Amino acid sequence: TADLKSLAKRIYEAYLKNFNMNKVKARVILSGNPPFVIHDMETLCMAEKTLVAKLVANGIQNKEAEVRIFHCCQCTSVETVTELTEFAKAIPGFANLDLNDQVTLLKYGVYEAIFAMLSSVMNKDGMLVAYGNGFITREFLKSLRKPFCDIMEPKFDFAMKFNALELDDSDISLFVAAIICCGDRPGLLNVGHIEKMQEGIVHVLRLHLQSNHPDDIFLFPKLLQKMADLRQLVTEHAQLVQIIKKTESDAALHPLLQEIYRDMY
Amino acid sequence: TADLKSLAKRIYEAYLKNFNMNKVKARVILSGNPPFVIHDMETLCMAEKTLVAKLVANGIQNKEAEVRIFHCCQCTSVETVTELTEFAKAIPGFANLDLNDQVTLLKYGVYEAIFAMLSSVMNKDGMLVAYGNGFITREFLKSLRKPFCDIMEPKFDFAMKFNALELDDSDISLFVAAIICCGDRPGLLNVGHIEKMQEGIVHVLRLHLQSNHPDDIFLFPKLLQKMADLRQLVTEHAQLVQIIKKTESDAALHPLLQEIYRDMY
Ligand SMILES: CCCCOc1ccc(C[C@H](CC)C(=O)O)cc1CNC(=O)c1ccc2ccc3cccc4ccc1c2c34
Ligand SMILES: CCCCOc1ccc(C[C@H](CC)C(=O)O)cc1CNC(=O)c1ccc2ccc3cccc4ccc1c2c34
Repeated sequence: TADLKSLAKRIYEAYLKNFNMNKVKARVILSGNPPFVIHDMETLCMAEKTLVAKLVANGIQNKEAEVRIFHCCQCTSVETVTELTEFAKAIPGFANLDLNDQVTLLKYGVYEAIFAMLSSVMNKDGMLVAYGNGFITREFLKSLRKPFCDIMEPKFDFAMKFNALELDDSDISLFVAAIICCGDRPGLLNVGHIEKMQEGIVHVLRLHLQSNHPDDIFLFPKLLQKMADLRQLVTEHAQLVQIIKKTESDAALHPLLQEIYRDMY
Repeated sequence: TADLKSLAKRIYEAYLKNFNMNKVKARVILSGNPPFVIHDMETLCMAEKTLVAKLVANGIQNKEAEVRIFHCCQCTSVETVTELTEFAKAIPGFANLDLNDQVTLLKYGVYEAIFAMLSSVMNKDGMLVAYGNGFITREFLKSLRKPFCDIMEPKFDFAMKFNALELDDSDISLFVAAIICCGDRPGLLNVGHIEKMQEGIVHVLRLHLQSNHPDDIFLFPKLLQKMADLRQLVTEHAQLVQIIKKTESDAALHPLLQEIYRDMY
């Protein structure tokens, strides 16, 4: 349909406008101001002095390396929350929802969207960081002391299988919109209107995958499963973050993310 | 360092001296000879009769409205090229470069600088024009016939995110200097000296952002990404201008801008 093709294009354009990183851009960088490679402690500290200088400008009062990394991770999440919040306005019906339902959908959806989109900047060896200006190796992240090395590998495991689906940005934009439109989120006021909004987005996603990936007749049910996998990945991630919060006094959690996690799992 | 703080101040002062519009001045006007508002064809024609009278003094031989606007756009670029060329003399090492390298750096840099600086006079509803004496609405520019309505919106999209960084003129001056000092421009003779000049400016920019924006530890990598975004914005802009040149006989391109675009993309 013209209105359904147009809806898919509108969501794709809103994704291209509101997220600083997209998959085409990420793959250009990942192929080879080129990205500084962080693969050990020396190169981590070098990258920090150039890319987050204030974070390491405190001398002997600088935090432990793992805590500095954790802080950088949190800051990226706060930025993506801002991007996701503006993107959601392109979803038909989202801006017509009650303000409290908009909050609830974004609360439960943002981390599922975050890890879906982080797949775009990950390969089997590492990931882009710092607005495309660093590449940090998967092995270096595994080398961090517990519990910080435990954040990383489950997301790589998810991303490698997600990337094997060979989605492009036109697919991922609709997938992220579908994540945001989940009517079964706890605490929703107008569940019925949200289910209809969801049905509309999922309908556009199904038709789009049919046109864009004629070679994979299971791609839509596969992505439905990936949405469930992401919900579980986020539940587990929240649990690990709570361990870090309780056992690592220096790993302070940003207030916006504290509110997202609050009463989640 | 005293010499690095002084370098940042020197570039800021050169920016204040050489560009007719700056962000403080622009925000004063944009808040409210006040700016005449161009929001439709009637008010466009009124503004033209006062601000560019010769352009509409030909009666039935006047060009189409979209072509007149395109001509005004080009004239602003020619003026900014003059301003940028004098500004570049404040960059340490630029005036010591070979004349041909100075030309090459300005050739590839001016339109990236132009769209970075135009952000200062843009808000979500429109932009200042005509030396602060007009404000033209974003919706009116979208209303122009194709292909002229296609020039405008990508620059607003860039500017809204660029302006959300809340840079001031002391930041933007160093950013524009960094744009001009790109050592990877095609055809450079003394790449090594240019990379050292670039390193010096980028070093001053990094330290300045650290001092001036202690609240945003990612601001430097964000601006590195904006430089890449601007390069792509300019590539796309050159392509659209070439379409207009081929398909619109009345939209003659000024010879100086023709030389800038020649062998660019
Ligand atoms: C898991 C596999 C991806 C690893 O990444 C994540 C992990 C978790 C989350 C969710 C967070 C967890 C606290 C949240 O619960 O909210 C987010 C990310 C994104 N992490 C990053 O983008 C990132 C990483 C490591 C770094 C190391 C050195 C660096 C130097 C300078 C700038 C950097 C910017 C971004 C840097 C970075 C930087
Ligand atoms: C894109 C969003 C900004 C729109 O603007 C641009 C677009 C492109 C470029 C680059 C040009 C394209 C050909 C180049 O490739 O070189 C430059 C600009 C600046 N454009 C302007 O400053 C501007 C606009 C529209 C107008 C409408 C009516 C007017 C009446 C009287 C005086 C005016 C002065 C300046 C007027 C004006 C005037």
